[PDB]
Amino acid sequence: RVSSVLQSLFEHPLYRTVLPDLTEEDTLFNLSYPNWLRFHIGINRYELYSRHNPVIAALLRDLLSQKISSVGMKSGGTQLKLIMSFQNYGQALFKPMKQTREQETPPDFFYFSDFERHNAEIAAFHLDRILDFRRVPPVAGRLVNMTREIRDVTRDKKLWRTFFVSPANNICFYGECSYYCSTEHALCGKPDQIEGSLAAFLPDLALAKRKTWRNPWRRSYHKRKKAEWEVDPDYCDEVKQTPPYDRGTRLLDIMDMTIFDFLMGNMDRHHYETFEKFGNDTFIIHLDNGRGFGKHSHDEMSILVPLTQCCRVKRSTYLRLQLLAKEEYKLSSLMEESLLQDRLVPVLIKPHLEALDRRLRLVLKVLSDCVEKDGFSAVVENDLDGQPSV
Amino acid sequence: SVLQSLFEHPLYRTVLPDLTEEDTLFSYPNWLRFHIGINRYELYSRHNPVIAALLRDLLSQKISSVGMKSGGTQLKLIMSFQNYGQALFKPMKQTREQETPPDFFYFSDFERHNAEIAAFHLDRILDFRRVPPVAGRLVNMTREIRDVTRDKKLWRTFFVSPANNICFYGECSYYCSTEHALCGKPDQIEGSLAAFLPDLALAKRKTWRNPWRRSYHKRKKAEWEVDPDYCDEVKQTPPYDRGTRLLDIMDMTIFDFLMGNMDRHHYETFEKFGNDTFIIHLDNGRGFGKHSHDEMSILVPLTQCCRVKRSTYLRLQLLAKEEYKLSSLMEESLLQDRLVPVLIKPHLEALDRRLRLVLKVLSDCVEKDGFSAVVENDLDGQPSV
Repeated sequence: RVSSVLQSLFEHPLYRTVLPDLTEEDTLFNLSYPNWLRFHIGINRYELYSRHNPVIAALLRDLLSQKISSVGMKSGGTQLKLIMSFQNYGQALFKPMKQTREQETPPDFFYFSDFERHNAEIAAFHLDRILDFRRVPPVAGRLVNMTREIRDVTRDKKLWRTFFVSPANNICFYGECSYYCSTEHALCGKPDQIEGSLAAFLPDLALAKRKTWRNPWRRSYHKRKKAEWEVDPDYCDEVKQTPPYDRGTRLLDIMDMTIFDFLMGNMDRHHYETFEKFGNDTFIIHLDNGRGFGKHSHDEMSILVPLTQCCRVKRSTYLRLQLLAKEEYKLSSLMEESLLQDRLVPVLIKPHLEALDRRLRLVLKVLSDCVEKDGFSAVVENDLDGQPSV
Repeated sequence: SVLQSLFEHPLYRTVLPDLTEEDTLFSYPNWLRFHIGINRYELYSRHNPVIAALLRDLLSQKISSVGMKSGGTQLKLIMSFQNYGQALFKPMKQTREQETPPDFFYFSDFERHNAEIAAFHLDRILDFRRVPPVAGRLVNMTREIRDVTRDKKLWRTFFVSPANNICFYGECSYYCSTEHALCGKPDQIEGSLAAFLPDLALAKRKTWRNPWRRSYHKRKKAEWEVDPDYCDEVKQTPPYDRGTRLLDIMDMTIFDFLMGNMDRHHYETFEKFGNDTFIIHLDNGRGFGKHSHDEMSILVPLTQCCRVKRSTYLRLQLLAKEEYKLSSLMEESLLQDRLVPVLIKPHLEALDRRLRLVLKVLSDCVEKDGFSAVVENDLDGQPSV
């Protein structure tokens, strides 16, 4: 028996935050179901699943071992991403292994040429859960027999067409997308298991409209052309006076996400989604994290710029960030503790967990330098009145 | 409302680059707010309530002066309004049930106002935003045409037909005679007010020849009509191997094929921006003349060049799904003009049938040059699907 670094964290009062009382709204759905459906009705205005909730732990197990019954290909997608639909009518999104565990993105790669890797999708779910955001839909890693579980169970002529046997006698496939869907970029098992991330599926858009927002620090997905925030140091004085960003719980929720993204090095956060039925006053669904954890010896400061320009965070997430730096807690050991509960262990190589620590204290220094320029209270909003003390 | 569902889909939430001091061409009047909103990439915005309100001005603003556009194929009038902004007026030359005869050449075809209107909505549904706004309008040809002109050459052509109806024909070339007059029943004619682009004094326009321009003569075929490898060389000639230009011609040539408009002999740009802007899809009046015939000659630019934008390809596929699809989305927005029905039902169904031919021309072309070689990617950094 061993002591859990993760057990100490979830006992701490900064992780015993209670939500407001939920009315008839704030629920998305009126109301022994499958675990994927119990996850859907558990979605409310503030979070995506809530703390603990043994459904999420058991829903991650369903993604691991439920029989894959049908597979289809998201046509016209960003890169190759598959849709797995299971025996219990719930489905999931599948991103296969594109890069090895030791690899880093080349330095000369643009953010829009980067590979999407299953390690980030998985690890982002755990990192977000450890920061008590609870905004990433649950995702479990899975080894898939790419013959019986991908090719032989699809009636999609375009995904089936790309399966071949390489001169190495391995089974390969690549589908038909835009980035890295060619014979020279095929995905080959050794010889017939490929590995990938099964991301639980958010409720069908028929019964849960989702507003898609532009985020104001969206990069100029062009070379030789900088974006507005890249030239104007007072860019956020103007964004906090623009509609949806002067009323929340919104600039502060973007500061949560933009600290999330910096910790992983994910600079491809050009949009964020909301649940619409709740309005301009709900949380940000942290989706599409596939671009993180590509570089571990490099910290991308561009992502933090929203924080240096806007200069305000939530108090809840500020003290947790400070707690995630204390040696008795701290991202690194708190992350491989959870990340060991996936089948794909190690889902993050040891230098990437080490990079979480270094990037974290850069966030604390950007807040300390920024709290030492606008003063407290102007920088740190207070969402802890009526919450466990410290 | 099927049109409500379309503009919620992410393929219609494309965002622009940040606009610099350039990329801009420049309680105002609505036509002037339309001018200053013209930028490098588009001509308006997906509301932008100015555009919708500019069509109401074209419908019901008081006509203050009318002039005659000299030397045209047919009659076109210049209506200038109470607020000094003007528009181009094309009167009704064809009824709704008529089709262009089969023995007609593309260069003998009439311009009909219903096509000018429907082309604007079709273009807005393809998220192009390249056609100047146009609204349909019934004009009392006494109070709003004859009695408010100081061009005696236009006023002189008003007469009374043996049927006690009010007629006029103007003075152009070849279809401006007593036998081609436009007669109300008894004094309303109906026509299309096409909004006017900014004056060329303060907004120069370069006009380009397109390489698939037909040889506007009988017997003589054009260059691209004999060489199936015509575009192997056209993508190596100056202006067409740098854009966003070949890609913009494929946008325009898919636009034109959908309407059957085979009279696209030239296209204009705004110059102030250079070789790197959008193509203003102007004067689309030759489309929607035939609904029982799909003119494949228009598509040859697509089979020869074999490349589209991914932006417009995915929308083309979307406009084919039964939950969206051109037909119902077109009569919905064509129901918001005064001239209802501006498109007869067989013409809207042909919009669907012609679409599935374009989607077939790309799939046959995407499985022979492959993705990436055929479909350029401009959706990096745009909303996911």
